[PDB]
Amino acid sequence: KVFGRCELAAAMKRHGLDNYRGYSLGNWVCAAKFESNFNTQATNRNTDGSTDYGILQINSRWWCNDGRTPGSRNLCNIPCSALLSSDITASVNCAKKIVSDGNGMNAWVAWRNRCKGTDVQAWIRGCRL
Ligand SMILES: [Br-]
Ligand SMILES: [Br-]
Ligand SMILES: [Br-]
Ligand SMILES: [Br-]
Ligand SMILES: [Br-]
Ligand SMILES: [Br-]
Ligand code: NA
Repeated sequence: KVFGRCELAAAMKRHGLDNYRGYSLGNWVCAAKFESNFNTQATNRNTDGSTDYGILQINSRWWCNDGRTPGSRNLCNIPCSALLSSDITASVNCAKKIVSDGNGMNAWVAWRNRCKGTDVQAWIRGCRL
């Protein structure tokens, strides 16, 4: 599914991400935007062999099992394919583990480089929430 911007904000808020670990909803929408362009089926291979999955581009080195990343963990305890569902529940639950792990939203290099410190509320402006 490719979400629209306010549809995704609403989905994110419904699943408890708005102010999760202190991160206001516009930060989660901005991170989505640049990690996957709001498409639940996004995938990208990293140089190391791992792969990043879904709207928040969650990586198989630590978080999900995709059967082909040697040495990796699956600390979300889910198949990476779960992360590509039109229903974002598995992406969100795994993102709340990731942002709790120590470095907050810096675990998402696109949110540090493209969202951190910017007027992230522009990503939810206008939306009914
Ligand atoms: Br947009
Ligand atoms: Br594996
Ligand atoms: Br699995
Ligand atoms: Br959903
Ligand atoms: Br933090
Ligand atoms: Br915001
Ligand atoms: Na893994």
